[PDB]
Amino acid sequence: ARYLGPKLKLSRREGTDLFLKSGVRAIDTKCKIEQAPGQHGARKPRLSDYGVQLREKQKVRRIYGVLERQFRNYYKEAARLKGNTGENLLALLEGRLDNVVYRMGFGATRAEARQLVSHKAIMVNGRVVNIASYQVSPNDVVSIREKAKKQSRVKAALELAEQREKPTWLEVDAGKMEGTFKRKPERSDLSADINEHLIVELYSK
Amino acid sequence: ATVNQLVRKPRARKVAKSNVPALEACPQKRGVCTRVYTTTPKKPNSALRKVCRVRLTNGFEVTSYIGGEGHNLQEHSVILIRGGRVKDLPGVRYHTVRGALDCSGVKDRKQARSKYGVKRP
Amino acid sequence: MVTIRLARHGAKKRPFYQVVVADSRNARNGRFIERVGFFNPIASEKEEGTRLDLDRIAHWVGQGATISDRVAALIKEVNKAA
Amino acid sequence: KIRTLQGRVVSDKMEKSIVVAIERFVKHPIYGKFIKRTTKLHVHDENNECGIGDVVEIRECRPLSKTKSWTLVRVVEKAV
Amino acid sequence: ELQEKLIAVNRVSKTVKGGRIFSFTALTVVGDGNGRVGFGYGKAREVPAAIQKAMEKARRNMINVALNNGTLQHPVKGVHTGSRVFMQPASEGTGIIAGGAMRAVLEVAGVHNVLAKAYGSTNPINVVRATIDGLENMNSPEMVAAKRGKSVEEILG
Amino acid sequence: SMQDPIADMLTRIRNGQAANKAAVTMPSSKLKVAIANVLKEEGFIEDFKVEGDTKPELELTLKYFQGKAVVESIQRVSRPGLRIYKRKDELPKVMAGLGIAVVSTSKGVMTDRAARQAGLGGEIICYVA
RNA sequence: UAGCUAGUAGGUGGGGUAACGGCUCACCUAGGCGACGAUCCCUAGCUGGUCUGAGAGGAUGACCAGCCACACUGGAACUGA
RNA sequence: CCCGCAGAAGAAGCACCGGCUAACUCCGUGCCAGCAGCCGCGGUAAUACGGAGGGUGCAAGCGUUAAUCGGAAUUACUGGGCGUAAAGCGCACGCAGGCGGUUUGUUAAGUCAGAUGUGAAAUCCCCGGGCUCAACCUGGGAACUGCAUCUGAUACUGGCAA
Ligand SMILES: [Mg+2]
Ligand SMILES: [Mg+2]
Ligand SMILES: [Mg+2]
Ligand SMILES: [Mg+2]
Ligand SMILES: [Mg+2]
Ligand SMILES: [Mg+2]
Ligand SMILES: [Mg+2]
Ligand SMILES: [Mg+2]
Ligand SMILES: [Mg+2]
Ligand SMILES: [Mg+2]
Ligand SMILES: [Mg+2]
Ligand SMILES: [Mg+2]
Ligand SMILES: [Mg+2]
Ligand SMILES: [Mg+2]
Ligand SMILES: [Mg+2]
Ligand SMILES: [Mg+2]
Ligand SMILES: [Mg+2]
Ligand SMILES: [Mg+2]
Ligand SMILES: [Mg+2]
Ligand SMILES: [Mg+2]
Ligand SMILES: [Mg+2]
Ligand SMILES: [Mg+2]
Ligand SMILES: [Mg+2]
Ligand SMILES: [Mg+2]
Ligand SMILES: [Mg+2]
Ligand SMILES: [Mg+2]
Ligand SMILES: [Mg+2]
Ligand SMILES: [Mg+2]
Ligand SMILES: [Mg+2]
Ligand SMILES: [Mg+2]
Ligand SMILES: [Mg+2]
Ligand SMILES: [Mg+2]
Ligand SMILES: [Mg+2]
Ligand SMILES: [Mg+2]
Ligand SMILES: [Mg+2]
Ligand SMILES: [Mg+2]
Ligand SMILES: [Mg+2]
Ligand SMILES: [Mg+2]
Ligand SMILES: [Mg+2]
Ligand SMILES: [Mg+2]
Ligand SMILES: [Mg+2]
Ligand SMILES: [Mg+2]
Ligand SMILES: [Mg+2]
Ligand SMILES: [Mg+2]
Ligand SMILES: [Mg+2]
Ligand SMILES: [Mg+2]
Ligand SMILES: [Mg+2]
Ligand SMILES: [Mg+2]
Ligand SMILES: [Mg+2]
Ligand SMILES: [Mg+2]
Ligand SMILES: [Mg+2]
Ligand SMILES: [Mg+2]
Ligand SMILES: [Mg+2]
Ligand SMILES: [Mg+2]
Ligand SMILES: [Mg+2]
Ligand SMILES: [Mg+2]
Ligand SMILES: [Mg+2]
Ligand SMILES: [Mg+2]
Ligand SMILES: [Mg+2]
Ligand SMILES: [Mg+2]
Ligand SMILES: [Mg+2]
Ligand SMILES: [Mg+2]
Ligand SMILES: [Mg+2]
Ligand SMILES: [Mg+2]
Ligand SMILES: [Mg+2]
Ligand SMILES: [Mg+2]
Ligand SMILES: [Mg+2]
Ligand SMILES: [Mg+2]
Ligand SMILES: [Mg+2]
Ligand SMILES: [Mg+2]
Ligand SMILES: [Mg+2]
Ligand SMILES: [Mg+2]
Ligand SMILES: [Mg+2]
Ligand SMILES: [Mg+2]
Ligand SMILES: [Mg+2]
Ligand SMILES: [Mg+2]
Ligand SMILES: [Mg+2]
Ligand SMILES: [Mg+2]
Ligand SMILES: [Mg+2]
Ligand SMILES: [Mg+2]
Ligand SMILES: [Mg+2]
Ligand SMILES: [Mg+2]
Ligand SMILES: [Mg+2]
Ligand SMILES: [Mg+2]
Ligand SMILES: [Mg+2]
Ligand SMILES: [Mg+2]
Ligand SMILES: [Mg+2]
Ligand SMILES: [Mg+2]
Ligand SMILES: [Mg+2]
Ligand SMILES: [Mg+2]
Ligand SMILES: [Mg+2]
Ligand SMILES: [Mg+2]
Ligand SMILES: [Mg+2]
Repeated sequence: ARYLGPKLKLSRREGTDLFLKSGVRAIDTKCKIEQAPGQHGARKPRLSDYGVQLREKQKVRRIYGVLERQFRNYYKEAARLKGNTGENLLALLEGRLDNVVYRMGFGATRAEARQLVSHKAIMVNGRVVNIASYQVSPNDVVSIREKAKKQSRVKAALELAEQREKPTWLEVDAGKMEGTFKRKPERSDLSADINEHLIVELYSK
Repeated sequence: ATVNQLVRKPRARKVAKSNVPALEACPQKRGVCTRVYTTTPKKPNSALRKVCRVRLTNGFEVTSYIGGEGHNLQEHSVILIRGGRVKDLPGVRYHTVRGALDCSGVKDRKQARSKYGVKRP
Repeated sequence: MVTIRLARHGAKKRPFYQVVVADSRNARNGRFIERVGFFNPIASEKEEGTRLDLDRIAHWVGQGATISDRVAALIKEVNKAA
Repeated sequence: KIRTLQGRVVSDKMEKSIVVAIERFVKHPIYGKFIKRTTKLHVHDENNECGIGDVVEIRECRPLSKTKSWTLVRVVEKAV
Repeated sequence: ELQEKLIAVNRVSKTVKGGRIFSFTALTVVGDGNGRVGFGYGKAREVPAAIQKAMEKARRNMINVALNNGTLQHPVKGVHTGSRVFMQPASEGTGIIAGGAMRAVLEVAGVHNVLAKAYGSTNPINVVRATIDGLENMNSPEMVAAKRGKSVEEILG
Repeated sequence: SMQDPIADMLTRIRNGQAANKAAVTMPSSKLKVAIANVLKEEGFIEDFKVEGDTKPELELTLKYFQGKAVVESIQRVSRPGLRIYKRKDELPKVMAGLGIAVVSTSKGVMTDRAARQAGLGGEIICYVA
């Protein structure tokens, strides 16, 4: 159901920073990033065309915290939906509640936001929600309940979100822990690094 | 070819025979087992491959390979058979399921133990 | 005898009745002449709840079709002037 | 109008009945070529009006034997 | 305007009195990503020397490809040796859904999204020629308009 | 032994263009003049005649733009061994609508483009790319 | 599997069927089906569909829905709309 | 379904890692023991066997087996062939059958167009809606590629003349 292993290991294998152990401090410099996936980390990979597709897929999964069964279901919805298949894959991932709760700044990491969603803290449109996979519809108002409001984990985690890029598609109040999801996320607004095309290539065959 | 020739005699679809006659699309089948014995393979190999004649329940009489190191099979002993050619012993086109029935698990395995029917350490 | 009765579809603990014109001898979910609206007991106060096409009811009740104990109550529920 | 069928006679040697072929030019489902398919019906007629080798109009009606549910309407283009 | 890439590398033998000497063959295709394509075979004793020899021939052996926006004009065949090769234009959506070797030549040419399939044999050399034979052949509406001497709109519309 | 005359016409055009030949003589017919005129009207062929009283010989005059011929490819679809009649909506479009398919419809012989707008289908004689 | 077929194929008349009919009789005629596959043999419930496929097709017909068939095996009628 | 309690507490495996195919070393063994979906690994320095470490891929599932289609344009109607690769009967005549030069007719069988009836509901598909989300249920639409009849069209094909 979840990964729950060594989290920074995933970042070295992938190479780039996945925001798995982003947390309170900004930059890590505490793993030998890039040049140590495992024991044989100095081994330069040949890396085939199937490889780069699989690496790109596993990167996007590990960032958002989704497994292949649920991830392959996002592709099947993305294909049936209008527009472009690549843009739909990532737009559906960004619409998850655990992802939105992270992007609002109610969680230092995405795993922290996931637990915060799961443990009856998060509440949207006057209704409590436990499901991390909850597809946040356009024009919504996610927030934290008054019992768990201003607890020790959230106030520190919200100060981290000032250093972050902060999305344009959503807005945060910051005083009373109240968020507002407005429009669907655009491609050019976020990332500008994770390739969608290669993930579409993995599943079409 | 020739559309009139096809109207008169349609495309006869190649009914490709199955590799493993166990019948009625069965995953596995019981076998009472007779003659447990060793046999030599084809050309580049050279070994003593462990194998047994299986008296299947439906009527058939087939040979099946005994995978892993060492076995408890002898004379009789009821065993379970799955499909799979060995590709070395010509004629042997089945495998004994290690773990099922009188066929025990392989002794002292760690890696790949669903294959070879061994429990945790 | 033709009769207007509920069909019972929907999930477990989550019923959804298709009110339908069928022969008395045919099974509940089985054969029918034509469906004529629906009923949802777990709908509550929202947009949709219960629909019942009253034009087709005149074609069957006017000729000679019985109305079941529950469907007769939904004709009273939909009302003539309320 | 009455739902008739044209058809050339195959034989009339039965006493008050006639067997009539109906050539229908349907196409082949798979291969798309048009086939010349045949439909031999048994047909009723009062007296020996029609002979061998001539076109005949035929109507569907009551069954009046084992086979022979079709019945004659009129004659068009007699035998050569 | 490089956009150069390698399809296949394949070692090939000669056999002489002494023994057998191995050389390597490359197969590179290059293009600007805007209607120019060029395969180059190239062979040499060593592997990396073969690909530079291939990349040199690929640049000079170039063919023009008149294509619509980021896709083909019409469904096109292009037979060569034992590779049939079929490829349909397709719409603004999708990506290049084609086989390896057949999609190296397509992506560097500048077609962003096409249907495609290699029937027959799928030898990397012959399928790359089979595509380029098709893409050279693949005429545009502006060419067809001038060819008959009628009108660009009356043909199209 | 000469079963399809229309296929034979379309070979003489095809083989004449391969040879780089100016004119293409052949026996005339009702269906020959109808197809030849449709090819002329759009602009594959550059003028033709039907010279003869008793034994008429319809000769075409093939068109060339560059060194290459104008008729890229031309093939029989509804051959006599297998007649092919397509419905209004199911009518084809050769080369994604920049080549024509000559189609014998109920209101005379015409192109596939004119058949769509006129509101009818028929026997698709030949694709012309 | 190349010929099968004598109530068999049709008529007139009587009986019988809720209803028409070789449904069944008596006589009369000599047919009828058959290479666009009868007869015989092996296999099979059928459809809406399911799965697959770019589509054509290929496979399949558990669950839900229609129709048929059968009820220990082989027969017959009684009762009844 | 809600609310209080107690404390990370009760809650992770099992495939694989020579190429196809994402991921490598070291010991043990020595064409033995064994592996193997295809090619193939093992003959004393094994990335392929067994263990160990390390990795990769899935994760309350995972693999193995069997079963169908796909890829297979490897029964090819869309879409293959038959000089030498599998494949022109040894060569004729010829009925049934398939196909048929050319111009007038003329019907309307095919063909085409239109129109009405029907193609049960579910299923599929699209826009909604309801279960905290999903699967699931569900409203409406489209569709059900069809078959029938009915009116027309005559270019083509058939028929019948000349
Ligand atoms: Mg799960
Ligand atoms: Mg799950
Ligand atoms: Mg595919
Ligand atoms: Mg063919
Ligand atoms: Mg009944
Ligand atoms: Mg109530
Ligand atoms: Mg009868
Ligand atoms: Mg010499
Ligand atoms: Mg091949
Ligand atoms: Mg004339
Ligand atoms: Mg004359
Ligand atoms: Mg004349
Ligand atoms: Mg009765
Ligand atoms: Mg279906
Ligand atoms: Mg599907
Ligand atoms: Mg599909
Ligand atoms: Mg296919
Ligand atoms: Mg079937
Ligand atoms: Mg069946
Ligand atoms: Mg089944
Ligand atoms: Mg059952
Ligand atoms: Mg059930
Ligand atoms: Mg049941
Ligand atoms: Mg049933
Ligand atoms: Mg019935
Ligand atoms: Mg019945
Ligand atoms: Mg019964
Ligand atoms: Mg019964
Ligand atoms: Mg019973
Ligand atoms: Mg009985
Ligand atoms: Mg009985
Ligand atoms: Mg009673
Ligand atoms: Mg009675
Ligand atoms: Mg009665
Ligand atoms: Mg604690
Ligand atoms: Mg613990
Ligand atoms: Mg030792
Ligand atoms: Mg030794
Ligand atoms: Mg030895
Ligand atoms: Mg030994
Ligand atoms: Mg192994
Ligand atoms: Mg070898
Ligand atoms: Mg050695
Ligand atoms: Mg060693
Ligand atoms: Mg090795
Ligand atoms: Mg291996
Ligand atoms: Mg090993
Ligand atoms: Mg090992
Ligand atoms: Mg690991
Ligand atoms: Mg591990
Ligand atoms: Mg499972
Ligand atoms: Mg499984
Ligand atoms: Mg299989
Ligand atoms: Mg196939
Ligand atoms: Mg196969
Ligand atoms: Mg072949
Ligand atoms: Mg030949
Ligand atoms: Mg030969
Ligand atoms: Mg030959
Ligand atoms: Mg010969
Ligand atoms: Mg002879
Ligand atoms: Mg003919
Ligand atoms: Mg003819
Ligand atoms: Mg003619
Ligand atoms: Mg003829
Ligand atoms: Mg003529
Ligand atoms: Mg005239
Ligand atoms: Mg006229
Ligand atoms: Mg006229
Ligand atoms: Mg007229
Ligand atoms: Mg008229
Ligand atoms: Mg007609
Ligand atoms: Mg008419
Ligand atoms: Mg008329
Ligand atoms: Mg018609
Ligand atoms: Mg029509
Ligand atoms: Mg119509
Ligand atoms: Mg329906
Ligand atoms: Mg379907
Ligand atoms: Mg919802
Ligand atoms: Mg909602
Ligand atoms: Mg619905
Ligand atoms: Mg509906
Ligand atoms: Mg509708
Ligand atoms: Mg339907
Ligand atoms: Mg249907
Ligand atoms: Mg219809
Ligand atoms: Mg009709
Ligand atoms: Mg009519
Ligand atoms: Mg009329
Ligand atoms: Mg005429
Ligand atoms: Mg004619
Ligand atoms: Mg005529």
